[PDB]
Amino acid sequence: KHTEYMEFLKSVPTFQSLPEEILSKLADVLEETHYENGEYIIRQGARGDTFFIISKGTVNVTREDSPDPVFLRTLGKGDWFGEKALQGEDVRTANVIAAEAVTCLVIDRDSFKHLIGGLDDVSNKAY
Ligand SMILES: Nc1nc2c(ncn2[C@@H]2O[C@@H]3COP(=O)(O)O[C@H]3[C@H]2O)c(=O)[nH]1
Ligand code: NA
Repeated sequence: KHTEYMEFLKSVPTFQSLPEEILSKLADVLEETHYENGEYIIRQGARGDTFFIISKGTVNVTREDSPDPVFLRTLGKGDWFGEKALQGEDVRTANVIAAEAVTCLVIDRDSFKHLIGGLDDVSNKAY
């Protein structure tokens, strides 16, 4: 699966410019987690320490605005989420629910901070 992960990581726009050794270290520390259509992956308001990369399926992002949660957007394979709880405060700013059978590759804070955190595309991420 290490080779499987590495060729997947090389296909994502955000991670293909990273030295191969860093991609190798990521593929060794990530965890594969699976969800079913409608399952909550992330709940707004919880405190989190994990970043997610979608390797299969799609998810729906909703968020209770200041003014009922509002449908925000859909993310699919190759997309990633969960970076906000990893920048500054550790609170999740939105819900992310599985929209079908989903597989996510999960990286914890310890790994994110050393391997992914200094990436322009993710730190300079604006919605
Ligand atoms: N707050 C917010 N999060 C979004 C949006 N679109 C996708 N997300 C993801 O939803 C995630 C919820 O967990 P995080 O707040 O850690 O990180 C968030 C983002 O990666 C959006 O328009 N607003
Ligand atoms: Na934050």
